[PDB]
Amino acid sequence: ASRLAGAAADLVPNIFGFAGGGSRWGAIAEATGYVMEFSANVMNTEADK
Amino acid sequence: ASRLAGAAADLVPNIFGFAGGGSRWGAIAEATGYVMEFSANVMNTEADK
Amino acid sequence: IVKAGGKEQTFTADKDVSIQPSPSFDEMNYQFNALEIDGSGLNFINNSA
Amino acid sequence: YKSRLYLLWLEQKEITKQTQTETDYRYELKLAHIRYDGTWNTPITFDVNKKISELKLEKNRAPGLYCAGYQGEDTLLVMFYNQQDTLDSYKNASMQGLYIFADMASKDMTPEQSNVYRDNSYQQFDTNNVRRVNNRYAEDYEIPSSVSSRKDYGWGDYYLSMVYNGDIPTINYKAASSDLKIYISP
Amino acid sequence: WQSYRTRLNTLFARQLVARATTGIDTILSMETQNIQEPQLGKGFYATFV
Amino acid sequence: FIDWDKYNKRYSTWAGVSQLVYYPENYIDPTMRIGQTKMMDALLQSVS
Amino acid sequence: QSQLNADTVEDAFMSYLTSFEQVANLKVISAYHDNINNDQGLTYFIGLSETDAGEYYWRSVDHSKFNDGKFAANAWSEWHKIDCPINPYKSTIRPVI
Amino acid sequence: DDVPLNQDYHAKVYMTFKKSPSDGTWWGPHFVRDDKGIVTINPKSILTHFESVNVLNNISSEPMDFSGANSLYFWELFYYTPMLVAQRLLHEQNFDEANRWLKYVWSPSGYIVHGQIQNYQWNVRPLLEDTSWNSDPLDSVDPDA
Repeated sequence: ASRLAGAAADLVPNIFGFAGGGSRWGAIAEATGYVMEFSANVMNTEADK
Repeated sequence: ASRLAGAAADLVPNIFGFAGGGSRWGAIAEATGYVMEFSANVMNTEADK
Repeated sequence: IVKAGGKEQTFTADKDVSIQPSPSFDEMNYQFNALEIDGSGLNFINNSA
Repeated sequence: YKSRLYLLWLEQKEITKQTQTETDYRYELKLAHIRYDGTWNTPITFDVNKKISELKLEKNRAPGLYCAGYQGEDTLLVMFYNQQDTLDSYKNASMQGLYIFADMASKDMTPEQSNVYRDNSYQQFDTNNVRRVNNRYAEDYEIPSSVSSRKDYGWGDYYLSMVYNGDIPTINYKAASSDLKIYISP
Repeated sequence: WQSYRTRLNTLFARQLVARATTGIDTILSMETQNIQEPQLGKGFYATFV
Repeated sequence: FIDWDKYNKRYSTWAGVSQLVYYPENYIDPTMRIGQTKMMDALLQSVS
Repeated sequence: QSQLNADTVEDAFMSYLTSFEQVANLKVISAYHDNINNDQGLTYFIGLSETDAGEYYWRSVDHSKFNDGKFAANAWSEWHKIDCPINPYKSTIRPVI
Repeated sequence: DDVPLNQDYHAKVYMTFKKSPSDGTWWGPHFVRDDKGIVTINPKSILTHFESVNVLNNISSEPMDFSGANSLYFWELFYYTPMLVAQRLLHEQNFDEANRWLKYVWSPSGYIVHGQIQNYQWNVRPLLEDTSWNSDPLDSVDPDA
């Protein structure tokens, strides 16, 4: 829930004025990549239990 | 598949207007570096199994 | 023998082959011509014949 | 497409044009498929910005997206349209379409080709308040181009000979009104 | 190579997808091993007895 | 004879599948099920 | 592992068949022949996977293993992976020795 | 070729042996392709060294090559994968499934595909036809090569 909230917040552009844009386009693929790397640590923690 | 999708999305420039550009040039080398660090955890997980 | 719905249609190799192959025990390839099948009268059960 | 679940989705990208600055939008068509282990491949980007700009759309209206498989010719039929009120308005509406082949290579649809795929699939388009589901495309029939696998065989008398490893490498058809003809070359 | 044509890729995995919807009994049959590949450019097949 | 090598060659396997129509509750496992969701797999691991 | 039922060997086969698909669907981009003449030496190819921000492979064919109108299957090596941040422009990429 | 070198014939195949070791004039199949399609044989051909030379006109595809470029991956899919898993299941005393994977290479009781017994006992067709895919087996001490 924190990776999906940080991904959609970074898809909004943050630079305004005479030069617009600034949003990170690979934000959803960064977020889903961090969850699947963290779920590998969860399944190792559940296996150690 | 999420590192290669996040790398190519960040090679597209995100800042438009009177000052263009904004793409992260080391995006593919960041993505392949994250997969080889994660595959070292996979081979340790397969060895613990 | 082509049984397409209503009536059986029989096509023999004396009239429907351009080149008869050489006699052999191993292989005899009888390539016919473009044969005429009357598709009118197919029994379409569940929209398929 | 070829018995594998794909996904197509249209993304916009908010760019900044100049004259002072204004906000323009750039459209891309993405495409991903499922693998054998249940995982999904990376999305493949197709530039469809000229196709969306050719459609005289409104301000905040997403265009209609037709997508259907077609077993003959092995193409993925992707067409864009301006979304209308009634279903009868698509008998003359201009389509902006493209092909997608098996190796993710794209070819644009000629406007004489887009009218052929429109006239047999306009009853599956979306209207403004009715959201429909696309079927697999076909023009009046669905007959294979070749049959090379048998259904049944049998041995000769006294088990000496055999009729075996035949095929029908060419199957053609053309049909008038209520008259089907099949051309096999077995 | 000056007179010969040597295949580099394969289109086996393109037509393996229809053989893989049923299961491994359909993947590891002989009808999958009879999946054909297109010819190399302009030419023809000739049978020499 | 399609099912010969599995459930018809031996007697102990023939009485396994043929009783499964009449009394399947002798073979129902509350923890394992053919076709269970991934949530039921995550639930069993939380109480394992 | 030890506990190896019918469900495990089918999930491992489909994970095998996934990686089999990536190698069978490679697109040969360019090549280089490591001799003056085409009759002798050995030619090195380069491939392209069907992923976006794709990955490049390479292999070899030996022209000294060409016999009677056909390469022997010993001429071909396997596709070897290149772990390198490569992003060429319109398939402008060349191997060289 | 896209443009042939000769109009009277576009390809010349011929056969050499001990008594006839070299090429002769019009001593072979001479194939001519029109601008439409079908390849025919030029009737000035002399087919003495052959029995019959047929032209497969509507066959535009060949089956998969178990001795070609992607041969190593083809043998690993259909032979080395069912033999690795069934060996591994045999070591684990899982017998009813180890029989299922040995019968993806060889079933001595035959194969039944849609209610009918088949013409083969070897499920791997480059074992059905003995296709050699290594002609240098004595370079190194390798029991597989």
